Amino acid sequence: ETPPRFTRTPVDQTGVSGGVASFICQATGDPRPKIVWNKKGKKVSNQRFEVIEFDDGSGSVLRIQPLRTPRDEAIYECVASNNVGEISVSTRLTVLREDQIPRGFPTIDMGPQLKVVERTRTATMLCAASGNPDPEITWFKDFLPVDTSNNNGRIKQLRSESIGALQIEQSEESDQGKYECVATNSAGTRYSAPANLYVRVRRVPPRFSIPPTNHEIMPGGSVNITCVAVGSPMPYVKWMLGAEDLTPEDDMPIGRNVLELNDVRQSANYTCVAMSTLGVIEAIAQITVKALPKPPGTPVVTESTATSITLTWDSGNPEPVSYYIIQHKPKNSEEPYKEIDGIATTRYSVAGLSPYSDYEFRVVAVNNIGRGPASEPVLTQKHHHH
Amino acid sequence: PAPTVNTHFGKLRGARVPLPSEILGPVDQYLGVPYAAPPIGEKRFLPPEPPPSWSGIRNATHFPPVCPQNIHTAVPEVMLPVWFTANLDIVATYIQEPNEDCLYLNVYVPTSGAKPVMVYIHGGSYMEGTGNMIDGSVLASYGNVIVITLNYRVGVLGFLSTGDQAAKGNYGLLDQIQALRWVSENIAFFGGDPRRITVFGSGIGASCVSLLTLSHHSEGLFQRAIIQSGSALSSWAVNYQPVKYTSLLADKVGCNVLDTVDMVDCLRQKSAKELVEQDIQPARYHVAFGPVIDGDVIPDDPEILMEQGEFLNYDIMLGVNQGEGLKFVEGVVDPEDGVSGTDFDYSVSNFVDNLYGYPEGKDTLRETIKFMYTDWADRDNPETRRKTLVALFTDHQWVEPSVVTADLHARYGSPTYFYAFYHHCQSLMKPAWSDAAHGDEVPYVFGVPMVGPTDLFPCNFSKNDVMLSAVVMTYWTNFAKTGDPNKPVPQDVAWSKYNPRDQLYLHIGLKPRVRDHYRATKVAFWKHLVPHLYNLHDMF
Ligand SMILES: *[C@@H]1O[C@H](CO)[C@@H](O)[C@H](O)[C@H]1NC(C)=O
Ligand SMILES: *[C@@H]1O[C@H](CO)[C@@H](O)[C@H](O)[C@H]1NC(C)=O
Ligand SMILES: *[C@@H]1O[C@H](CO)[C@@H](O)[C@H](O)[C@H]1NC(C)=O
Ligand SMILES: *[C@@H]1O[C@H](CO)[C@@H](O)[C@H](O)[C@H]1NC(C)=O
Repeated sequence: ETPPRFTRTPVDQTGVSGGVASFICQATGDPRPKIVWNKKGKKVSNQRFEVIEFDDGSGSVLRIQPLRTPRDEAIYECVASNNVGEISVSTRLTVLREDQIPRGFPTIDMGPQLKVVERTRTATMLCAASGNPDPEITWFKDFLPVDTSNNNGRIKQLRSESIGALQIEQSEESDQGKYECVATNSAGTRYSAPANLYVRVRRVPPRFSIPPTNHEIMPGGSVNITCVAVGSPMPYVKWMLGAEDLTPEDDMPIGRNVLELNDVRQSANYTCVAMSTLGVIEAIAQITVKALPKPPGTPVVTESTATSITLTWDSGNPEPVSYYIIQHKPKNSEEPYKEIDGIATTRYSVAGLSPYSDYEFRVVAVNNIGRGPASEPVLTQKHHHH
Repeated sequence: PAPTVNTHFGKLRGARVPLPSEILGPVDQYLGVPYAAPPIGEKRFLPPEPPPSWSGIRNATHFPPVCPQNIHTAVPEVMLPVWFTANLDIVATYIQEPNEDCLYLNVYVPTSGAKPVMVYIHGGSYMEGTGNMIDGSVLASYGNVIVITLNYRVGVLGFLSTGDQAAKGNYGLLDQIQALRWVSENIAFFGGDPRRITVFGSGIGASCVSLLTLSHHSEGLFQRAIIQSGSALSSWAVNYQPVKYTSLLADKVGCNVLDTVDMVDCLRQKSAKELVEQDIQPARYHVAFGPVIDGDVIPDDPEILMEQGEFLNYDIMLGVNQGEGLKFVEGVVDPEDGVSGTDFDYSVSNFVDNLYGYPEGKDTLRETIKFMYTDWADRDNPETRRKTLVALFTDHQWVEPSVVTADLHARYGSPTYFYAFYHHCQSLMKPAWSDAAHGDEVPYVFGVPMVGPTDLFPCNFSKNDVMLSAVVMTYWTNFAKTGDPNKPVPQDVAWSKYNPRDQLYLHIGLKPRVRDHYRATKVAFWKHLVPHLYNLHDMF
């Protein structure tokens, strides 16, 4: 075990009423020396008093906001202690009114700006301030001072003769946070309100924005259908039958490629393909032409009257049927079937039949799509003797 | 015979009211329909939730309370339409008695098949304004469509953002997202079509419509949009310093603490009227309370999102009026309706101070602007000097962001239509020498001349205004119905499709015509030449 050793003692600051004041206290040793902030003030608060511990356990940053005179103005000490030793260092805060601010005091010319940056491109947070004497530039990331002493890292301190700012070469999710700059000289310290920084940018594989929707119309009926694909960079949108490309490829569009269906005849699975340097996607369209119903089931003679015959039949179709057409005629006659139209049930009695004559009955399934094939026929046996 | 309409949250009783014009049929209206839970107490500063259900027949006969706002408090007058500011006393009749429980909307049904739905979002400023002041009954019966005017959380309650989990912000836009979700699942009972929904806004509300098309959440809600004198690219469209003005308000109510969580919970303890009565003056020509980039609703920069193709799905119609920046020079104008050379150079210098914030080499741009907007055919004309000076504020604040939006939408053959309004009504609201100002296209879209002069529009219309308004209403309904302003009802003139190469727009006026490259000489100035003189980043 090693007793605690101060690595960064706090310096006395002088903030403005209604502003912020941030003290820094860090130490090292074995074990990790915990830091307790003991303000020796006649009037103590808790809502402004917030201690922000370092993410690596080195030290803590006391923060008071907003500064209100003369209650926040007191003496603050940093007690770093462990089970081996105990040390303390005190620092003084100075809070003054709005008028006590003299000439040449740190004044924020341009505060931090909201900005979004690319993952690998350069991120630049700008901050301008002027004072007499020339104030020093320091940045705060999430109530914590920004460490830019190392030049080998991605974070760099831009310092031009006019104004200095903050620059980030390669961005990560860690950079996403609140940033606030503040100028500090021998006169005092005046903050500027923070500015949030977001780090999420455009290089996303293409996604289908308007996917192709399947439809059904009577064959022949042309229709203009839409497929839209988006993303950065914008991908080429190509319509594909599954074997050959419908688009000329040479001048294929980008972003949107509406397909014209001419002389609609047979159903087919169409495929809208959107490809980019990042990825390739596919979407299928169930273009189905409205098909005719299959022939109904074989009817059966239920009631056998001399002059009438009752029939019941199966639909034979999984899809609904509008009506049924009964086709009656003599047995071996080559005459076109005399048709009974408008039968809305699966059972119908054919009236008007001449007795003792074998007949042939066929049921026809017809929907909105058209007249389907005729069902299988049947025969009955009625006989009279003279 | 009161009309009854069933919803997913209970039955509503409305009223069949006939329009004063004999040619237009009667319409059914249902006012004060709750589309979300009351954003009070704990629901304050939170995303909207579905509204509670009611068992019986809920009365939809009276007006609902408006959101907390105050017009007497100092607000940026330049953002408001002039018909709003010219009649502040008449507007006060709609703002009286505000309540934090203000999430209600209004529907209009004209009385074959499903009827198209149009959703309106009015925006005087991001702090005031409501849809109750606009009656879309004429547009409903004339176009046989459904007009919807709503209310949403405005001011501090709808846009407070601390940039973290304590207050993400953008609560106002989320209310408009929730409304469209409820309308999409409950308009089929009104005989409306959820697949033919067209959201349209004007002024600041048009800036809101632009943001909704870029949102990830509006995907399956609407299919078309109409933007009128608004953009998501203006300086007041998005607040790029929300934490600063929010903490200044917290110091005014005393709730300013260090933890953003402890202060948000503190603000909900305060009354909703104490927050509105407080006056906060932001940077000039900027907004103090408005939409923010939260990484969810607005994930990136608006222009950045437009290059991604986020809003290419929806059919877009947009356009601007002739002289939008009337209030910019109105104070400088002398009694002779002229601007002097010293007053011209002074007003130009004020322009460079506010928007661009003292860059190095700023003196280079003051004289460049003065050269651009100076008719060398008539250098000493005070009235022409006033004319070009209004065109200055009009080009940079409305015309420049609108053309950039239209090019980024029509870039990949998506249906886009552009207009230019060159007609305004005649009254004492605005000086006679001024042309179509901010919000002057609103009456012609809703067919106000069809009814006559109103308490809010004391204009003295002519027969040419009714003919023009019927033309405008036909273009709007045709676009909301089919995505094409020319189909299916023709004019008794063809509006061509916009593309970045031809740049075809429709000159709307008493002489309707089609021209090209609207003010394109000044457009490339602000988009290409101006930023290069602002890119003094060579020091880096
Ligand atoms: C093709 O699409 C265009 C889109 O403007 C439409 O006008 C046309 O009617 C469509 N053609 C067919 C055959 O549907
Ligand atoms: C489409 O694909 C599915 C499965 O891949 C297949 O069952 C169906 O028959 C196809 N349709 C056509 C018209 O080829
Ligand atoms: C609705 O209002 C009518 C009168 O306008 C009244 O008779 C009725 O009781 C009311 N119903 C409810 C549920 O408030
Ligand atoms: C009011 O209408 C009359 C038409 O009778 C018109 O002459 C007058 O100019 C209108 N008022 C204004 C302020 O324009």
